[PDB]
Amino acid sequence: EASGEIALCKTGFPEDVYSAVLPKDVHEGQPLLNVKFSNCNRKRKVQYESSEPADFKVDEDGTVYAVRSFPLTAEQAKFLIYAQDKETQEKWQVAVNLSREPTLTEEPMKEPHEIEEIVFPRQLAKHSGALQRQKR
Repeated sequence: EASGEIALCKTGFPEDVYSAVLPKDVHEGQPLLNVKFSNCNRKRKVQYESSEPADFKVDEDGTVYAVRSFPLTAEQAKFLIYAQDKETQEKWQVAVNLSREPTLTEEPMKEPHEIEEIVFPRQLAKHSGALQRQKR
């Protein structure tokens, strides 16, 4: 942009945390959360692991599924999804927090996606493939 900071690739999580919203009403088959695992190099199947009270499924693609809404009531539920690349002998850890995010702010600056899919819908793209019609 116009500041100059770093330029090295960072495979793994960005040392941050993700937040998934749940009905907190004991509803099972809850939505699926997706972590932003930074990719790089070529081919790197790593191992994943979950640790949430309810039922969760970490997919090698970097997606931990949220199932069962327990406890999720008097407080919030939080767990850590561990990652480990056997190729680069590296490992990462991202904290996902299941909590209610009743935010009214409707003006995203540089981070529209936020594992919420609540405000600012995402279904308005007619263009699907490449059509040649610029002329004639």
